[PDB]
Amino acid sequence: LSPKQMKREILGVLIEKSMESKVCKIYEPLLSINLGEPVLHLKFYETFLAQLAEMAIITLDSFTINMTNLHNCYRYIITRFQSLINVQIPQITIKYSEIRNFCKLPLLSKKLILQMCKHFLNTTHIGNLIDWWVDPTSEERYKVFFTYSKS
Amino acid sequence: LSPKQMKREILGVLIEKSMESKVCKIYEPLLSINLGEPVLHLKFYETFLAQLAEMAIITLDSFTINMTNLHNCYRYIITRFQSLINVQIPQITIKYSEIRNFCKLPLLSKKLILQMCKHFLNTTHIGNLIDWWVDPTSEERYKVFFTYSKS
Amino acid sequence: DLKPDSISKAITDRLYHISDGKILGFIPNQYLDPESSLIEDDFLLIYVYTYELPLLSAVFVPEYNCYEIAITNVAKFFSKIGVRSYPHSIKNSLLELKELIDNNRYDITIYKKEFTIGAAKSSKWALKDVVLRSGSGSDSIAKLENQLKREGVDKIEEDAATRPIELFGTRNPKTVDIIDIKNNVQMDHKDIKVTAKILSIFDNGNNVTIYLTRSGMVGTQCTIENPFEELLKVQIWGRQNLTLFFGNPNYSYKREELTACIGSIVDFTLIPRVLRVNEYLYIKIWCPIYATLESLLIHSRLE
Amino acid sequence: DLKPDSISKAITDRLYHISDGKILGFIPNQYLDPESSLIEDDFLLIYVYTYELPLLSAVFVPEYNCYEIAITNVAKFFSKIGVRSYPHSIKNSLLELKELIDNNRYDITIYKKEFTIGAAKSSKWALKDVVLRSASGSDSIAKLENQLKREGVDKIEEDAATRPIELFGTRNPKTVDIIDIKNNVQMDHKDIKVTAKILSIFDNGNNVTIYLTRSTIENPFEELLKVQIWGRQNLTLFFGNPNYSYKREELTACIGSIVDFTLIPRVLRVNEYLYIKIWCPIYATLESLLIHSRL
Repeated sequence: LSPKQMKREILGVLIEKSMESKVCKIYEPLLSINLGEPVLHLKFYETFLAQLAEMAIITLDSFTINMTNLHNCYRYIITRFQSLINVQIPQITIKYSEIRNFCKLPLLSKKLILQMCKHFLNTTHIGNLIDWWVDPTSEERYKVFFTYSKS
Repeated sequence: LSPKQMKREILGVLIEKSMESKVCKIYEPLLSINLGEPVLHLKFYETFLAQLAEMAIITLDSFTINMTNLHNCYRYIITRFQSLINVQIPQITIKYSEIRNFCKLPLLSKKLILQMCKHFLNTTHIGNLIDWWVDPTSEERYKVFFTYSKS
Repeated sequence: DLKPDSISKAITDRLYHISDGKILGFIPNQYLDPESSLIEDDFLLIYVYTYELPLLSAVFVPEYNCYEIAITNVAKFFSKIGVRSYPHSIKNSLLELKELIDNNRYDITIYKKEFTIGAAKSSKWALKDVVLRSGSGSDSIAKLENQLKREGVDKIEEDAATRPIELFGTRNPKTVDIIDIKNNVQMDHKDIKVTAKILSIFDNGNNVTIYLTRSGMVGTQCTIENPFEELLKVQIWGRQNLTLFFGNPNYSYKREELTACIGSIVDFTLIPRVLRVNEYLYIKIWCPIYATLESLLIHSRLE
Repeated sequence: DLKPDSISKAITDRLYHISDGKILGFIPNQYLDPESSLIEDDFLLIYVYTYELPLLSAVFVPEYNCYEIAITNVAKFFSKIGVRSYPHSIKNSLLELKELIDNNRYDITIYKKEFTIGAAKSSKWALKDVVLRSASGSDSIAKLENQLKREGVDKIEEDAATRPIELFGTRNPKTVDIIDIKNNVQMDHKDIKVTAKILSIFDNGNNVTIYLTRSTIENPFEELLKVQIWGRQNLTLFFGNPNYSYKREELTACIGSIVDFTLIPRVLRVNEYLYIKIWCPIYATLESLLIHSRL
């Protein structure tokens, strides 16, 4: 349970939540990890929420997380990548600016965009996708390679 | 007729138009002055409109004058001052920020707020108002005195 | 100049004079308390308009275009103003009060009255005397409510305080100070963020009130010199909202849990709501979105 | 990579290959120009989708998720793609063109063709050759219009270009760059502004076109914006008379002046169930441009 795999676990929980509703309680994601307390620990959890809020993918009360920007960012990733899967395109080169400009979230980092795409590629059930690979090629571009079971 | 009078003339036309309609063609106000084709002093007119738009009391097109803010601002001036006239109050002190905050117009200047109020006091038909005086006491406040024919 | 926001400039133990006032309404009443909630002393509030003041709409704002005034003895006020069924019939007495304030204007006497919220001391208007008064010329308030009586109150009732609370969906709302909220005077319909320190938090039975103050002040042992500029009252009304706030349909809690979040600094998100004070007249209030006692209490023991 | 927005990186006299392309539609057509409007060279445009590109809805956006490609010789294009009624019958030619692009896919060869807009020189994609390719997997475009045949086109026609132009009513609309407009890619519904120099304005019979620049134009994607007016009421309001009358050099008189426009998005039908997004100026009149032009 390393620090950066805790961040993967939270970010994916927030993503799944953001398709159901645009809001959730601040600690509900921490609650769904620990059953599915030390003050030093959940400081780290709130330091991560602050870093995501610094990029405007979420905003924050003392009570709730607003995942509106996450919802519309992930909806574009669904739209974009489900389109490629149904045609069964072998590979695509993608500019990071494409996702920032479509969602108007220009402070989104490379790392965060790759994690959201990776999460979808692990999540989706529709299509014949069965393997994939992501290449962080450049400052402006990344590649995604697709593999399918049928033709 | 003069530098200041053309500005007062234009500002007054805009104020009466903005009760009638929240939108009008850029040269309707200029045409309602003159006849009521070749000119060449349009630069002064356009220059004046642009200065008002710096403060966003109007917003400007090459084809259209949007007077929504002017309407919402003069409407509050009617509500505020007509009330003071109804009860025949002798004087009031008004912070410029009150009009700014209400209409969401931080860039409104002293000069325009006073000009707009003076338009209402010269125009109103409701009440026994017959004279008035505006003291620009401070940068934050201005005082307005009212004089009535009857009590 | 006596104004609804001028209690900071009022001297203690001096009587101030309201000429030709319209008593817009009062709290509690039939609309906010079905069944006759026993009207205790100090806990009856009236809302008074004077025609010097700006008329925006049937939604009025205390400390802007109307006076929030406390009644310190219900039976004296009712006797003084013309109510004849008190206290044998609590609800038939409010019927007579609605009649009197709907058809008459009054000359009112009020004073600055000191009261404590938690550990701070602040001021509020309190009614001393009321005197009957009666003139020709049309009533701007009655004109307003005759218009409302024709077109309906459905758009204002969408902002009733008992409706379930949820975000309007404002794209990236800006954090704002307490001064700016109190100057927010219209029914904007948008989410407003504010960081503030909790002064106190009362359970008034059918509603919870959270008193908020500027976050950078020493503890709570002091005096609030300008309650209009310095003190924000955020409210919660309705089964749905109170059940959600406490976590219980029974509004169950333990006494020391409310006073435990005193002093904590909270990031609230607020929306404008509305409290009905007469047949066609209302007052603006503020409510916190998805605020819960549990999350306050958790948030407190970390800080 | 060859992309619909990459012409500024393209070299002259160099052929570029679009493998496995879907010709979405073309302008003019039976939906925008009833009657056999005689099609001239360079004034036939086609719109081409490749399946690598985003697929948002039935409204495609040139330079984003489709290529806008000029036809330099209609007769060769119709001959090579399989049209058989040209130039005898314009109507049946386009009907035959519709059946061929609806059913087949093509390898397409394009090149960066230099062309003038008034005095300025710019670039545009031009078609060189088209080659039918063998049929097969599924077709997202075909799936899209199958859904479109069930559901409501009515909502899209709410943004048809001929629908009379009104201000949406956005509070204090924001001035925006041409780049930002080109990245404005869904159908937003809000008033946005732009300040730009008029390169040229063309009367095209049933529409008026206004070429705008903020800057030879090296990057037409970033620096060129085409803006159009369609419809009886919209055009009547632009000219100030219902006959679309004007003097020759009144359109010329507007070249070179910086003009502030307020735009809203509208939609142009390029096939029975497919559209492209366009921009239209709000309450524009030749009058005010002309009066402003003298300043």
